[PDB]
Amino acid sequence: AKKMIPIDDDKLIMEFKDDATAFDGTKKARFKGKGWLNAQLSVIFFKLLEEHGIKTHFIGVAGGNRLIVEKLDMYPLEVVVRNVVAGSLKKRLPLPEGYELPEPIVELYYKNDELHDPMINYYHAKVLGISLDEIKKIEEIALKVNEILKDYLAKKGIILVDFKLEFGKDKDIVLADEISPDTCRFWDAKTKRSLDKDVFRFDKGDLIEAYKEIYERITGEKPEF
Amino acid sequence: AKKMIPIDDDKLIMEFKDDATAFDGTKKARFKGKGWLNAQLSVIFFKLLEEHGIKTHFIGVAGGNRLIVEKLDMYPLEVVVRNVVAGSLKKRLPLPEGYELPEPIVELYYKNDELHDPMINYYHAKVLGISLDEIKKIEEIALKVNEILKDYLAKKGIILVDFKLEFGKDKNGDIVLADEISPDTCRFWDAKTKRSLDKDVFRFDKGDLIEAYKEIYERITGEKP
Amino acid sequence: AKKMIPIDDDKLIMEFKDDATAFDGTKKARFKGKGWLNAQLSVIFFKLLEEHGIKTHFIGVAGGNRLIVEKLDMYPLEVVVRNVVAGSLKKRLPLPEGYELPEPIVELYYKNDELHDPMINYYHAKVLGISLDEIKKIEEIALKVNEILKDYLAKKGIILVDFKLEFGKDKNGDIVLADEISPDTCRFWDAKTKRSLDKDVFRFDKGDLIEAYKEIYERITGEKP
Amino acid sequence: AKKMIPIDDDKLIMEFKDDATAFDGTKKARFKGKGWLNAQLSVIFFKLLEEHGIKTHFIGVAGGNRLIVEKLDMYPLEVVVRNVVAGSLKKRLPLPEGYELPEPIVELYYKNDELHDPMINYYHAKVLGISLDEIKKIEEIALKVNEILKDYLAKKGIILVDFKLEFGKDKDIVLADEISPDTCRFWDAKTKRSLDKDVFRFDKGDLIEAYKEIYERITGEKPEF
Amino acid sequence: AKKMIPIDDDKLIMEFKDDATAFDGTKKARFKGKGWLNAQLSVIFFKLLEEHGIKTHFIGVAGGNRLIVEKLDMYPLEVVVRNVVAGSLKKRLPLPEGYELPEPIVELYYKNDELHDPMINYYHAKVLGISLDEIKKIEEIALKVNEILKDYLAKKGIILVDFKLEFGKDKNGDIVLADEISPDTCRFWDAKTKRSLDKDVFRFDKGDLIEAYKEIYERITGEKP
Amino acid sequence: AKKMIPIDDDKLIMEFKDDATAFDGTKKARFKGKGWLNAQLSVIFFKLLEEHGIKTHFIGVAGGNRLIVEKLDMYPLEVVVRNVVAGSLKKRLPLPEGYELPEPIVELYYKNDELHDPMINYYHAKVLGISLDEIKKIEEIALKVNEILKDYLAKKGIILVDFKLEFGKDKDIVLADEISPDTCRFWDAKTKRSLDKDVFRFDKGDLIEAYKEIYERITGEKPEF
Repeated sequence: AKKMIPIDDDKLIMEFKDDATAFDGTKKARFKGKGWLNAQLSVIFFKLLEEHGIKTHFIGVAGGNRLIVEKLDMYPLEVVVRNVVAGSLKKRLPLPEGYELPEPIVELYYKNDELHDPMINYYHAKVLGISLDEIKKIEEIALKVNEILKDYLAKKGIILVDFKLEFGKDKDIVLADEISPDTCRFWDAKTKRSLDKDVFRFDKGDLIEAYKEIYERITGEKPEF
Repeated sequence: AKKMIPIDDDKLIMEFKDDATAFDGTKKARFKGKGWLNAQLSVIFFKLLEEHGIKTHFIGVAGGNRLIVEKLDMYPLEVVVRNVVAGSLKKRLPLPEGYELPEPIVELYYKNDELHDPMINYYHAKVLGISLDEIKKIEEIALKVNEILKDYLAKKGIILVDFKLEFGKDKNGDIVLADEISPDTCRFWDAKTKRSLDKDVFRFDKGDLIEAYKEIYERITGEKP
Repeated sequence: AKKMIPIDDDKLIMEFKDDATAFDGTKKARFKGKGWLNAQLSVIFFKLLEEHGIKTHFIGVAGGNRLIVEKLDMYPLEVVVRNVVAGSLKKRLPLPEGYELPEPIVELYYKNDELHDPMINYYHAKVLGISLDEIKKIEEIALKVNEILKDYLAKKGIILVDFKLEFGKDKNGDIVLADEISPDTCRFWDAKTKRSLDKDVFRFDKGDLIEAYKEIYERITGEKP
Repeated sequence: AKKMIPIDDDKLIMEFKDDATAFDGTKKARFKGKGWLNAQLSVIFFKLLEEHGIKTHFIGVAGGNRLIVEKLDMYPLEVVVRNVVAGSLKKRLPLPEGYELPEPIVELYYKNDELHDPMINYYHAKVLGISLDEIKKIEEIALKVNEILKDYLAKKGIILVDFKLEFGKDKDIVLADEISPDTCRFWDAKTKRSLDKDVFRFDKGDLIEAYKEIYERITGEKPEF
Repeated sequence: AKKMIPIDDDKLIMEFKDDATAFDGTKKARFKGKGWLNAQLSVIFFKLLEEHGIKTHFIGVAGGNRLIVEKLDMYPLEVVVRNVVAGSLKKRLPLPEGYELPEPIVELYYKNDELHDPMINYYHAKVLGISLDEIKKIEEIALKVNEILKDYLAKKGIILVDFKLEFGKDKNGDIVLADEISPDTCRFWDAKTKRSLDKDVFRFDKGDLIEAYKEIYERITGEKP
Repeated sequence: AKKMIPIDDDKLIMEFKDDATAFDGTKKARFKGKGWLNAQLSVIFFKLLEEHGIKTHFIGVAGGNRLIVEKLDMYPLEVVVRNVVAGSLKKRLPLPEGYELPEPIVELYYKNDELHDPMINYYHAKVLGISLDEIKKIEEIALKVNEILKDYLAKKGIILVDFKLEFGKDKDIVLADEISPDTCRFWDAKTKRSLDKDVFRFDKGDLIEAYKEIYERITGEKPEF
């Protein structure tokens, strides 16, 4: 759903596609507009966070579905922040779906398609080369990012249930990858319906529909091109 | 394989049985002698650790397969310490079986038969009620225990690959090591051959269980049971 | 605007009045309903915070304008938390009115009518008897309280610009939030218009006080008093 | 009373004048010798501190009233250390003039003529770009400097009541500006009369008189040229 | 030179004698007045420190050469604080006699006549039962005491070169300064001449002991005994 | 027993000799093979530690008795780690020879032939220019190194009683000098006889004999050339 195209040593282009993928490829479809929407929600989000002094890889926009992003020495981590009990958190804690966590939970995953992204802790993280200090900073950034996204979305009747972040090191630790309904769980505050990729993962409705809603609610206008 | 029989408010009897169980009960057998051997290896281990000022629940022996143990407010934790890459750690790190970790790894499992003992971090731990301070103390005790057991077994040509501890709180608020310490709950490999001298022998039918446990016992005490 | 009536050693009555005071008494008026509204917004706030395990002095309600509150060893502090640049923070930082702070600011005031509540730091705090540990805890509680109030009001289109807390010590030695939490002690702005819905309306004659406080109440409870 | 004349990228000349200024310019005079005395007490002080491994901007002397000083990236801070209750500390704490503080007090001021140097804390300091770590180091240096100046002056019957410091960053945090009866409060130990700029601020005697005394008591000789 | 006479469980009498001892008893003499002077300088010092909230064992005076002191669980420590290079510190650092240390040095000695008071570190300290926390507190008290004694003596032209403290635990668990504080246990030099006004005068026959101690007393109290 | 021959700015040759020295030169002999054995046990040890990510000065082997070693800014420290009570530790603690320490002890010595390597603490260490942070890292490395050497030697029936380390700073803190029976105390686990330089220091047997034993027990082959 994303392709990374190198420019030079400092920067590259991140290209958002219309291809949507679930369950390791076994489920696939294409949604006209998804790429544009995802790139654009990413820009909105990265700029919002950068307003609060969050350092992000975002440099500029290169057309509707392409971002220009600074080049990074990437951590082999997928970091998940959770405000509301959903998905695999059910398999880990005795709490029903939708339960509001008293504090956000940070989970670390070793980014590794083959091991199917296994959860690790600080000891595994060290083995993979990430120091305790880096870890602590990564978690602190994530929770700072969690607070800004959650408060921002909540004012617009959107629940940030959870989301995934990636990070890398500039030549300082830097937030990377994307921030889109591909990588977050959003629920309508009133209804609790998904407005994210879960709609496609579990055929609970129209995907392009739900993503346009996010876009509409944030910008206050329908999606163009 | 263990039955807890209450006595009063301060203490209880832990009774080691000959029934052996794997894979949630779908694999079962009985090994004459296993109970006695497990109780006795536990006494040896608890007393050795208590020599180094490790607080344990062990009070005394009540016949060959029963231990008298102090009654605790138990942590809903299974704590795993790992010196050598084996088992599920292969699913978590890109490392072959038998690889010697540069430092020991500590993992936390939410003790819950239903969720099949899922792995948790400090954030999940708090949700379940365990403060960061208790966690830190639990991990430090576990690593202290890991060092005493590992050094001791290695002098006798035994590798402490990994092992599982449980803990509870006594009525001063002190954190206390509990459950058992036996070839049911540790991974021991012969140093020369790398064969298992633990429950793995029963789990995977790689030989005679009673045989491997007698070996542990023989190598430790120096006496053939 | 508040009168403290002692009951016994553990508890007292806090009574909210209709008398409103500004600029050390040189400006005064009476607003029919103000007392009832302030008592009631305080109950709402204390109970909301107590839902998140914030320890407060609130025990129960004793009629429309009286609260039953637990008796404390009070800190000679007024603690101010700030999300948005307003008031005297303009005199302290080169920032326009309405500027959104990237993080909340905590200020400490020595509670003393004579010195007209001067600002102090940790060093002054110690001189007055408050240890560095207590200070740290006070600021952490205040920031926790700031986050719960801010998120809650913002869902209802209300900006928590700033607010003042007081604290005291109960008879376990636990630090306890006290005084009141009302449009007398917070700065609330309508999110869309930025008008004041607090005492600033009375301080600077920018409208109808009873009107703005009823608004807070209406938006929160959803019921017109 | 000081003029900064640039040389190059690494260094500059600090020139001490005879012009004395109080209350933002509204009070002014000229004192023949003041510039010379101030430069010379600065040298004495900077060299004394540099004896104890305090890093200072002082490089050399360039004539009687000119110092050669290393160029710095300056903190927008005026940092005040206080041993004895005097001046505006009276407006902040319920203590009489002359009271000996049980510990020195450090106060931070935002250096800003327009806001008339307002007091800030660690949160304001961050907003202005100064990290908590820098702050902590700045305070630690100040208190180290406070101890050396206080002990040194006390042996010569002089009380270091308080004083102001400025700091900057070399290309390490470095003590800067000046250290003179313009920037410290000195009291005669026996009499409690001022031997500093307070003499000029409040017309309590002859300024050039009091400064010569400091010089005389320190060096053990009258002032030349 | 001191005899401890038990009274009861809370308190005892410390009695200062005229017998003076050096080099493990191989050098001995008697100085009429020494006991009285040592008891009295100790009272002065303990009361001065107790003015700054230093907890000491001093309860009251019981005649000219006896002190009433609170009974303690004593640390097997002699703790030495050093401002100026003298004695055995010459054997440890490449520094001439009289060199002024940039910071005070704290040394720990295992109090044991047999091993002739060997120097230990934190690791030896633990072996002997003293936790790292107690050690840290002991050193912080010692450095606080060092600063109060040093400043006080220096105003009177006396250099606190070094001195030895002992400590014990009272029955709240609070750490308490004990033994004595006298020219037997400190090194004092006249500021101008650098001659000794302490036991060094007796140790090395460099003058009249009773003479130097009377000097300390005279300079402090201002009264000739 | 070692000669340092410079190559260039990054590296040098460490040459192991057959000359053995004790008691500052007053005792000397030559042992054919000692140099070879010492170089070779050093290589074994440095490579073993470097397997665990311990940074060492070892670069390569240059013939049987010469090591190629990276050039360092050396700490003026001899750091001693002790597992078992022996030598001068007897003069510092009331414990018999051979007593197993409950935790390893780290001692610091100022490397200085003239002062005959005196013990220092953290305060002396600072005076000599070593910061508290460096010290803490040096001790942590030493204890990590202590654990790897001790466990490794214990499996082969050898007790690591104590040993000395030196460290320096690359252009990171780096383990340096040598690791040989010249710089460690080894005891046979069964007999408690020395297998180190103590054999030569106190004429308790054949030196070349004991060192060959270490070599034999480690490699599993007799010594060649």
